[PDB]
Amino acid sequence: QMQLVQSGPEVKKPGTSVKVSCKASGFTFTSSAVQWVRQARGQRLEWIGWIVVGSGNTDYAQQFQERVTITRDMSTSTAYMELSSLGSEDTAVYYCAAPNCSGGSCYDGFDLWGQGTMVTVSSASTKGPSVFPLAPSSKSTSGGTAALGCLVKDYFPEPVTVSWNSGALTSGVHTFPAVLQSSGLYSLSSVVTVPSSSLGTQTYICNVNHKPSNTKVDKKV
Amino acid sequence: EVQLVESGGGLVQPGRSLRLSCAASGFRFDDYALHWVRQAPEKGLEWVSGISWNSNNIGYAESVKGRFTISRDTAKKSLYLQMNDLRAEDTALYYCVKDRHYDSSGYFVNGFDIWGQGTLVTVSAASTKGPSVFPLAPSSKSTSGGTAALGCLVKDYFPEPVTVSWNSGALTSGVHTFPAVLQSSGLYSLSSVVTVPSSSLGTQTYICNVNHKPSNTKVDKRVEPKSC
Amino acid sequence: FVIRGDEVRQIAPGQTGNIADYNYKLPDDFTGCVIAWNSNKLDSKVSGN
Amino acid sequence: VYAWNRKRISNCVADYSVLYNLAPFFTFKCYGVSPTKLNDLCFTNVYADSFVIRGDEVRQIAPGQTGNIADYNYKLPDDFTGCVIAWNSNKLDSKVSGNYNYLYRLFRKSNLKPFERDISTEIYQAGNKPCNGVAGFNCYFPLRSYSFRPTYGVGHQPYRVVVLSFELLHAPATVCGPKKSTNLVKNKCVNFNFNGLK
Amino acid sequence: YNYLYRLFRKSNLKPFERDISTEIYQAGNKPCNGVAGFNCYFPLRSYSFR
Amino acid sequence: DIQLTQSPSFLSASVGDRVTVTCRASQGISSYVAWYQQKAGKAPTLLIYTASTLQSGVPSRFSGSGSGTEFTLTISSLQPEDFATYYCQQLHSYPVTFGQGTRLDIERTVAAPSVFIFPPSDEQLKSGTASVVCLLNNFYPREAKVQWKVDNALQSGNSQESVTEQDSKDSTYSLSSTLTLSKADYEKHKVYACEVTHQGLSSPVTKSFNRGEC
Amino acid sequence: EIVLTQSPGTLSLSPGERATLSCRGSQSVRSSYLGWYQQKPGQAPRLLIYGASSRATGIPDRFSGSGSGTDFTLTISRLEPEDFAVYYCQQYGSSPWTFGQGTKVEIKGTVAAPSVFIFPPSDEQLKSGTASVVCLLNNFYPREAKVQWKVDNALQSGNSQESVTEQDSKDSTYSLSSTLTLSKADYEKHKVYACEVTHQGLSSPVTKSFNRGEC
Amino acid sequence: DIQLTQSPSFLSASVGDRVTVTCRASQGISSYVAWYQQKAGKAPTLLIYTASTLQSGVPSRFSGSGSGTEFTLTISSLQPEDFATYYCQQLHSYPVTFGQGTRLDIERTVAAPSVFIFPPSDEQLKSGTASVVCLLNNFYPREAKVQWKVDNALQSGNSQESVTEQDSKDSTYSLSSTLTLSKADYEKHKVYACEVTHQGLSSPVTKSFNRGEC
Repeated sequence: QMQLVQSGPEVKKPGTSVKVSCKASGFTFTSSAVQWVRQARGQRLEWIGWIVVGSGNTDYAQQFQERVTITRDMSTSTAYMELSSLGSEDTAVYYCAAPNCSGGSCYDGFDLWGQGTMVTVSSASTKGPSVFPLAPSSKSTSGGTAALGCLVKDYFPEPVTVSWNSGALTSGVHTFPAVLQSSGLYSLSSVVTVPSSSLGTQTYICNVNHKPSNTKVDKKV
Repeated sequence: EVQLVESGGGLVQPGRSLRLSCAASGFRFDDYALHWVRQAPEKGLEWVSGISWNSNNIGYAESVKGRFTISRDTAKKSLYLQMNDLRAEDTALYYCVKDRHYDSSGYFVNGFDIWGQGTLVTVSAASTKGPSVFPLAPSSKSTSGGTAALGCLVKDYFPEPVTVSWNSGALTSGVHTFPAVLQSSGLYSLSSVVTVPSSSLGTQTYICNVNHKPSNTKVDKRVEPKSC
Repeated sequence: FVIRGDEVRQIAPGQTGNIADYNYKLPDDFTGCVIAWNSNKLDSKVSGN
Repeated sequence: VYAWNRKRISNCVADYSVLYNLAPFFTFKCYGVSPTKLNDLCFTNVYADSFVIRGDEVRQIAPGQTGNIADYNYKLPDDFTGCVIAWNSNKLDSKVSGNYNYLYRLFRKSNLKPFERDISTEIYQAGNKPCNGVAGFNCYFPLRSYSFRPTYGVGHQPYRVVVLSFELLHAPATVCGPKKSTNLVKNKCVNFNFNGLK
Repeated sequence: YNYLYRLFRKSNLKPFERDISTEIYQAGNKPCNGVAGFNCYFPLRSYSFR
Repeated sequence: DIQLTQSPSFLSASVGDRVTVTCRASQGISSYVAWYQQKAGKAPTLLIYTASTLQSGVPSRFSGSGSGTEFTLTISSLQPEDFATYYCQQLHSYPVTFGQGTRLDIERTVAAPSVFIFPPSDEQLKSGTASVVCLLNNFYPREAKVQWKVDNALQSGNSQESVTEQDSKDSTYSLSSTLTLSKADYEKHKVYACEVTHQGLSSPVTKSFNRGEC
Repeated sequence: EIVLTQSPGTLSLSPGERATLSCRGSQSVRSSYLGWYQQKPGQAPRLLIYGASSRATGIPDRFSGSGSGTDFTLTISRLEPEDFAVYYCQQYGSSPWTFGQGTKVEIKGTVAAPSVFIFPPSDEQLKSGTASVVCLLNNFYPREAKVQWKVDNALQSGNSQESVTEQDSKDSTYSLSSTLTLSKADYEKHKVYACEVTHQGLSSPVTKSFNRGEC
Repeated sequence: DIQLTQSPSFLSASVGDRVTVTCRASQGISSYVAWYQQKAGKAPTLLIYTASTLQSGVPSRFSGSGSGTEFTLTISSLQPEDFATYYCQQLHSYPVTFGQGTRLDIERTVAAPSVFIFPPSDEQLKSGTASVVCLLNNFYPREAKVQWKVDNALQSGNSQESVTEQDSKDSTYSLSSTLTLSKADYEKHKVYACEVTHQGLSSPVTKSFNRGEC
């Protein structure tokens, strides 16, 4: 099967270099090409350059130059991209794209796309999240509906998966994407809408899972 | 001429067996492999069985194992497909095919060169029922842009066919006869409709002729606009 | 007839072997030609012939 | 390698002995005929070729073996009566900045028939879409040169390869090797071979 | 590199006779003294089967 | 057994183009692949065997190849007799499976489908059963979706659809959807509607009638 | 630098309606070196149109591309609920290959007023030395609204972070949550915290305010 | 060098089934592969060489095939002596490197683990060190996860896990997780809990004790 396999997520300090790999299988690598595309959260799909696998000629855009390198290995059938002088703006998703080649003929467009490599550039260290519930009150209730939640604050990586009552409560649950604070740490809010009559008779528990820091937090609401 | 003839098919009740026959003509029969293929309506084709020249390699699909038995005889040049404990899945058009290298499979070169016309095998609890025809009367909801849509609904028949003609064959333009569909009750049903100008409503009489030969039922249903 | 590749020699005047001795034997005085060819694409089964 | 050279060595006496002094031992491997008895036997015509490649492609040269350089440039035929010379040429074919004078082909529509002369330089249309003679996606320039520098390893070092191809025809044999002679003795009973009379 | 063979020798061999000698063969008048590159060759060259 | 899958289920095409189908297997059946073609209401006929070799009397336009687990039948040029359904078969093991088939279709201008709804007649209502028919007429793209809405509620599981063959005059198909309900159930509701989703149609068209309205 | 700009920022419509997408190039390119990619949230982009006129494999006939030179168009004849996503246009021929702005094709409906809820910081949160007030906006059709944080009737800027979820597939509702992050001392140094919403559906700006001592 | 990998690390199987091993490499090693079987507490022995040829005195149930970078070791039927660890071996060149191996396992009904937690002994506390042991007993799925929570805070990097071999009577596995902390650190905290996640448990089972409670 024709597919592209990329490296796992990476976290690196600013000013250093990052290594990104893209392995190809299921098609003639020595008759294909590699295109590198970087996408940030809600930003532009941008060009990093392309290489002919067969010949090895390289080209680079003016915007991304003198710190980007492309290398290839025929034995491993893997594409390699090097980025040096990392900055805070370099935190984004790296995609590798190749035009599928059935036999000796190659499709005139890029169809095979990798899953992406998450590269995060920041100087802060991996820290566990501090979870604080949003206790409901008479000021968060309107029309017989009560809303309560839990706040996740201060986690350097942001895969904070939030399940409620061990997954028993899912309706009306709104987990918002993490926002990067000025301190360099991530924060997110997860809230639910429940009937006001359920306050006092039903227990609400928010289960927070931050695997990078190996932290397990469950707070009463 | 290399030709193949199938025979023995028909309508069978569950719990009753049958025996299909595959005639051979125009080619040497003692050295050529033979296979059976069945085709149920609108589900592609399906392999049934395959025999060898020396009657040493005999194989069936696992779906039909334990109930069927293939045999061949050189004296009469025929292939015999034997039925036992027929069920609903057995309703299909059965083709007898001739291979080209005296064995079923395993060879680098194999192929069903000639395909027979096939015989129709139907398995059901059939009881002959005449068709019931109801008029699809034209109204304000069937008229769009100066043309009127009208038809007849042939409903309830264990025998599948019902030749439908309009005005004894005088009306042929715009006639659309839908294929029969097997209802949950086990009886067939279909619709035949024809598009006519709206100005012809009330001046031209439209009669649909439905003929069901197995039940010997002939009904001519006149379609009239719904008088509110 | 059909034989394997190794005993193609056995079908010839003056040579001996299981096939030559028992299956097919040529006379000492022979006037004719022998034709043989590979039949792996034609007579070979995956399961076995 | 992509543009090889051919010379017709005819109407002379060969001196294959001089070839052995080249190389520390040799790279002389010789196909289809005994290497050490080429002197006495006589041949019709002797073709000679010459080109420069890297290390692994001298192995790629061998008859029957398939390789991108081999199949796209030279492609010795299956039935071959002749043999090749090779030796290290790092001393006189290496540039510190990198030599750009030697080029090889990478990809073509198909393989060349034995001893085909192709110096094609047109833009290659790998895809069905017409390239129209301009570089871009799925439209690559078909010639890429080497870069020989002293710092590379022996595998990537340049090697000079000379290929000889013997052939026989209805000609009366012209180009074959030398015949040596001894002293002359008189008044003694001696078997003799005077120019074919014995 | 376990199968060797001989290439240069001074004279032809007699029938059913074996040599194992490893001495530098002199094709030139100048002596080689076991170590030389011009007109002097090592008698044995090894096979290389692939 | 080895499972064979046809990547294109249906393929509309025109004269002079190229058509390629893909037969994909699960295990590796080497090159023991052939193809058949069935004419309309006629027994299938072999075209190519061993995925590369033409049998006899077959037009040179037909061609194909295959290696490993991928096999492709290719038609260089199209002719009026080419329009048919093609099947691929495996030959490695003793059990044999036929492919689900690839149906090639003719090319014709897309026309918007006319939608008509027919309330159940009094005669069939006297029989205790009620069937409402939504007529979907004169459409070229066979892909058409019909949704039944009873009192603005979607009905599923009680509807059957029948599609006619390609018309020989205008190359437009016809589709009939029938929703069958009992007399009591039919009388328990007032508004019956059929919703038609077609590529040509700008918006989903709904035809509705009131039981108490003539 | 051949930059691509797509004028339509938003293409709010209904499933089925006429959809037209625009891709503008600052400099002309070759006729058949453009691409059209559709991207769903959480899914990798997939090619729709190559050569600016040709359809990719498996692409329904509803998608069609047209144009030449500097102006190109992506046409979808009939919108389907799987087709509401972000569409990208990318060049293939120039020395740079860049992507377009991206057209967010979403569903359209009547404007609905948001439900505003405000959350005072909990006692457990206050025990850690931090306090965050959350203003929640529920079920509003226009995705973007304006939320202002007023503390003791004074506007606050630079301490509020807002997050927005995707468009709902049932009742066409956009949600929004604004969180004002402050220290415990800063939270206890002020009395009244209010969030002001100036959403289009709201005829007048609705402000939800609360006092610390009334909790 | 060429890096070689076995896809299945563990594979539970029963008598009479079919077992397949996936030994995949990077470069093309032609057919220079072989398989070894290591008996429990014994030196490994050959099963197959050059990927196709049985060596000597090997049961006919063992078989294999493969081309290029792909090879398959196959066991048609299982016998009680088959249970062992398998290693595949490449032989293209001199940096010879063994694969990580595949361990075959028996098949039986899954069981739930019994979780017990042992507070550090007073004699241990007198030595300045404290060890908390969480015991897992009778869990048939060898795969089990244990997490240490101290004062409702999850601990990482200070726990060691030890698992016994499969029992010869009831085929049970026993896992011991030991959390080692200093006496001062142990006295600085009150609640110590070990959380066990296992296939036989519908929800995680946590055993906790308080330092101040006997």
